[PDB]
Amino acid sequence: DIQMTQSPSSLSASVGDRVTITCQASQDISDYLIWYQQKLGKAPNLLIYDASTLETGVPSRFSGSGSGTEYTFTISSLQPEDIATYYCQQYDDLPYTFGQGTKVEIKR
Repeated sequence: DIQMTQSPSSLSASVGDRVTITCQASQDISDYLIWYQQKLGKAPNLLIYDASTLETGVPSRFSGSGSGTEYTFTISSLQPEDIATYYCQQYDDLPYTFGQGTKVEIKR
């Protein structure tokens, strides 16, 4: 019932470039937003929870800001091993819903 709108659907940048992705929730989700990275053929991995808190082992080039309804995810410097599909998910209320995902690629 909480709808997540994520943007863009895909983007191609260069290694080193900054990447910004956003999620807007149809309602105040009190910081309960999580960002995952899903590489090809693998399950999603948790990078950030509570909207801004990185998980252990996660590079610092990854970060997440936002509050209430608008949330953003930044990759300060794109690395080739960052190619994947990123998704936001609110866990404020069931059913936990995902944004449509943003596929990120390295232009060449």
